[PDB]
Amino acid sequence: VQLQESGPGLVKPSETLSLTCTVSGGSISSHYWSWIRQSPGKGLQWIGYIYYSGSTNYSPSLKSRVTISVETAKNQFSLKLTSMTAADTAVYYCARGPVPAVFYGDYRLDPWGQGTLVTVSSASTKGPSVFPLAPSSKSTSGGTAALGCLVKDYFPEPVTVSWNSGALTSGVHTFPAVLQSSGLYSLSSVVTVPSSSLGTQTYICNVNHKPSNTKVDKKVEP
Amino acid sequence: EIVLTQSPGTLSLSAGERATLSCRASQSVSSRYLAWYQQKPGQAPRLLIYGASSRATGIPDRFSGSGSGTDFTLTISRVEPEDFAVYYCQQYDNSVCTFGQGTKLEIKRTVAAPSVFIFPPSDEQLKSGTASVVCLLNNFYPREAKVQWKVDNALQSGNSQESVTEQDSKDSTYSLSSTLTLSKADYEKHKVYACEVTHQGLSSPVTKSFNRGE
Repeated sequence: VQLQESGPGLVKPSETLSLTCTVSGGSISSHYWSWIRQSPGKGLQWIGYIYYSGSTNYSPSLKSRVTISVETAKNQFSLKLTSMTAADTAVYYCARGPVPAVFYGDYRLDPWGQGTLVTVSSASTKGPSVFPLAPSSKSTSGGTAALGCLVKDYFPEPVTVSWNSGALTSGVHTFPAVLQSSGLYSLSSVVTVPSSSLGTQTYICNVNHKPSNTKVDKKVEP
Repeated sequence: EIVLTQSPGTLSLSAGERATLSCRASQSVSSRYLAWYQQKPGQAPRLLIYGASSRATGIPDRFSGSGSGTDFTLTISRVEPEDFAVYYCQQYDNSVCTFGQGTKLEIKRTVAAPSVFIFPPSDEQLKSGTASVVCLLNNFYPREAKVQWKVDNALQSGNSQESVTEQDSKDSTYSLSSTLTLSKADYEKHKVYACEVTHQGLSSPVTKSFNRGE
């Protein structure tokens, strides 16, 4: 049973957030469903849950603006948090539980979703600009060469980078984004590959910025 | 209500060593409400232990929970590089679910020297009117390192930014990026761009450079 939340990654201050979790391989009915969020570099805060039949239960601190809905006919359940502020910036996850379908039996949050980052800001969304980090003799050492992509000026977070459509995975390092003085993020993705394969093998980075719904594919050559 | 308190805040172990995580509750807790979670860098939490000592399907044997009442414990018999993560204990009570602060598991290992590479800015970026010189310090240990930018052999300030990855799942090393940012013009008025890396594992401070005419 897999869970997949979806929704905007950007919300203007004082506005309302709306996220929906879609279940696959399992059914909403019979189970409890929770929403959870994690502030950057901080702990997990349970938001609340909903029983397929309609019964809900929210945490005290949030309750006054939380609203969990279920849509048993689509196998989804949604969340709505009113009047968002920067304090509400976090990665929102959906998970089954924690009350078991079987009355006896233990309480646990499982399975979990992938999570979705929600940034509250008045700023506009901006797609990234991708430049190559070409393999030079200055990026070579023995049988290994370094190359990558430079993802500049995008907002808000996050950006995902993969190489050769997921085919290349080892020796890949995508750094944490850093906020430039311009108020825009930036990051680089590097991968170390065999120096001999630089003449033969083709290397392309796959940049994805869900927020601006932008996708770039850059060829990195010598 | 009830509060969970984890300890230590951070735990540093080498592969093989045993890990003992502690979770204490400001009140007695029925074992059926206590669960353990593992969360690896930029990835969703996952269940490890439920009912205080029951291991979740597919979880390695080295993981095991014990304890009761107010002192619960998570034990990793023999830590492995991939176990690098944050661990949380959660409880349910009074119609409310809550988590501990979590315990960060850091992996100790032998000193590894960083491999340094440097990347002149692309021509496409220069046509945009900005230059980004990227210096990379790949796979090293420990995390402490120093990188200075020297333009035409002159030390720079406030025009570069660093980013560091979290410990690698396999080799437990770090990687660092230092980006020097200049206007096309300022970049134009100079030629030798150098990256000087000072890491514990390097006998002598390493430098990687290039002349703006390659």
